[PDB]
Amino acid sequence: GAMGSMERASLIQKAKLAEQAERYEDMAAFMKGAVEKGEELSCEERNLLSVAYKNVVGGQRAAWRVLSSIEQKSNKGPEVREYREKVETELQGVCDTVLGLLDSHLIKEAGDAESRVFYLKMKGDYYRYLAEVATGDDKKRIIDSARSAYQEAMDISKKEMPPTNPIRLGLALNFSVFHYEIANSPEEAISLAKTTFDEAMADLHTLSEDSYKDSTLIMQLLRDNLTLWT
Amino acid sequence: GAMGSMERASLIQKAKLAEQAERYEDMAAFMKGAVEKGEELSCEERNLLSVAYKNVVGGQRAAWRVLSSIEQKSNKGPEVREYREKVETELQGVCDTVLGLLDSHLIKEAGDAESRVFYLKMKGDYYRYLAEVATGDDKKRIIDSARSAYQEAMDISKKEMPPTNPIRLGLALNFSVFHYEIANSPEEAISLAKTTFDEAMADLHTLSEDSYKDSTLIMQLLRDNLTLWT
Amino acid sequence: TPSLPTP
Amino acid sequence: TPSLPTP
Ligand SMILES: *Cc1ccc(-n2c(-c3ccc(OCCO)cc3)nc3ccccc32)cc1Br
Ligand SMILES: *Cc1ccc(-n2c(-c3ccc(OCCO)cc3)nc3ccccc32)cc1Br
Repeated sequence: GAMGSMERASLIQKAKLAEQAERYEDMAAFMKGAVEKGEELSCEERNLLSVAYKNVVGGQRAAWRVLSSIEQKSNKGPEVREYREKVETELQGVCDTVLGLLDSHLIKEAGDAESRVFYLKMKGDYYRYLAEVATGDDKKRIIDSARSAYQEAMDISKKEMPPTNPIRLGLALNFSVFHYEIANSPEEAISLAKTTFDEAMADLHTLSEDSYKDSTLIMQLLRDNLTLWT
Repeated sequence: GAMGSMERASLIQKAKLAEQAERYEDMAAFMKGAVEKGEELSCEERNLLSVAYKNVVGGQRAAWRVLSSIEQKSNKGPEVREYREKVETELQGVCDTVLGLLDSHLIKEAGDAESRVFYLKMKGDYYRYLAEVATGDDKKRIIDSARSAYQEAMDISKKEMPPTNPIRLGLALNFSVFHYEIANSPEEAISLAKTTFDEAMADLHTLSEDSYKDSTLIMQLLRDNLTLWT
Repeated sequence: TPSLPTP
Repeated sequence: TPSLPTP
């Protein structure tokens, strides 16, 4: 709504300025405005959208975990629960906003593997964040929504992208985290990380120096998780 | 307004939770609500108010400096200026909010030296932040408002507080920064820091170990600035 | 556990 | 120049 009067190019320009200023709420609002212009996003623009919202929700999640820990230790008056609930509702609202952008209409217009995988990974991630705070009748459905998004992304990535593609790698990293932290499936998490790492290692020989650097950065995160989990 | 229905004690409790969660915007809103209950603030509460707003405006100022630097290098379309202006207006609004709390009615009800000095120091600081971004007809008046607040605080502190009092020290630190960065008076800045440091050093013998630690922490900041400035 | 970081 | 920090 509020960004409706600003040029798409100006919104993208201001998102980049907001990133430099570490103003991630502004960054996200600018990128939401850009998405709502109705055009497909380029690779760079997709990454600006992702950075903005991941920083916003990352702060919310960190706050939620602090407050949830205090609340758990408490089990005084209603204030800890109320404030945890306030942060939770704000986080849920941001996740619903991102999911709404993906559904209206980024995913449906995304035909190339790179864009479709990127958006489905995001869909998995934001349902995952919803799952982290879920306790009601729809919690299993939230978890399944994350799983379904990640699984569609995985199926396309395996068919259409090399094993070293950074999006394919990051998707596998995050789906492995889903398995370990949300689905109570540590063995699946470990298997996925290990297979991803090994298949990427075997394809590094095909890469330029710059691509190598990108792929190996994410492989190291896989390895770091495998080290933590084993 | 929005915190009008919450108990004062609950607002203070939630400000502390917000601090632990690094949710400083929430912290500031909670403390604004507490101030608006109309009662005087205790020492601890005064410090919660200060921490909350200093974190909020500190982020805004950092963003403003990033954007102002980009704008200066640019001198492309209006977007850098517009977004710098947007951050500036938000910063001005936060400063006006704090100044409004001080004027309605924290300062007038503050009779003890410790509270009155604390609030007048805050008044100087927030006019100082207004001065950092000021360019219009009232810029000299903004600078003088900062100066006047700091000077009243200094006069009370010198009469009523020992030279090692942390508020007296922090006031001198910030007034010295005012002189160096805003009033184009580096010699006054250096004199103030040096005299403050030396008079505090001579009074350290009177302190407990815990008071000593507090006073010396701020003395070291004075010394650090003197080292930078000379 | 760590997921993909932001830059 | 640095002013008084926040905790
Ligand atoms: C989910 C996702 C995966 C990959 C990329 N991405 C990267 C890239 C991201 C992070 C990296 O390491 C992090 C730890 O050091 C390494 C590479 N490079 C890309 C190029 C093109 C498109 C996407 C890319 C982004 C994201 Br959001
Ligand atoms: C403006 C102001 C001055 C002093 C205090 N303050 C302190 C205190 C603040 C910061 C310190 O060091 C910072 C660098 O390490 C050391 C001490 N201690 C206090 C006790 C009681 C009242 C105020 C106090 C706060 C502020 Br906002």
